[PDB]
Amino acid sequence: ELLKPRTLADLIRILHELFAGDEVNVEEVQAVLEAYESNPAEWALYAKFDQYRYTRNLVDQGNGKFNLMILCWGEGHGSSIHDHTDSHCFLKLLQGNLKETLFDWPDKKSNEMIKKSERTLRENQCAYINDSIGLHRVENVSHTEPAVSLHLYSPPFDTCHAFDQRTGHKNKVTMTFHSKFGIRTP
Ligand SMILES: [Fe+2]
Repeated sequence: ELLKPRTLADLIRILHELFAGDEVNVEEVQAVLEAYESNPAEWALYAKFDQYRYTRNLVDQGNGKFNLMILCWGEGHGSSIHDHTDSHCFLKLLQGNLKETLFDWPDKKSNEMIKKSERTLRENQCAYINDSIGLHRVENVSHTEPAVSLHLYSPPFDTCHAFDQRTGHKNKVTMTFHSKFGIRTP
């Protein structure tokens, strides 16, 4: 039974239930994430920005099966084109807007990676990606408004690949946490 999360803490409790088993009901998790109405006071602790790039701020370590984190995107900050390491990845906007550009997996041949589509993710929307859907780049294209997003990955992963848009060639990247549970982790 899926109920509206009343608060971020409540959402987290609900996620622990949704991931209590071995499989993941993506549409249910997405619906639950979308249903949480972003309340800045509840996540201010995790919203630690860096002037130069987006930050990843661990919120909950999950139950072995998932991780929940907050990403903070300064004006003009964006990601590489990347995959998600065989994990489910949910992205819910808590503040601002993000542009998501989708790309197909490249062929072995070196070639320009051309976008298959793009969309604007708006406050409170929850998007979902996995490797079967494709690769993506996520960017805050705003000149004036920072963005904050809530990301859920299952299983947890701490590496992915970044892709060279000009060639499709990939390089492994180890992902780091800017903070964990509200504590800066240099
Ligand atoms: Fe991503």
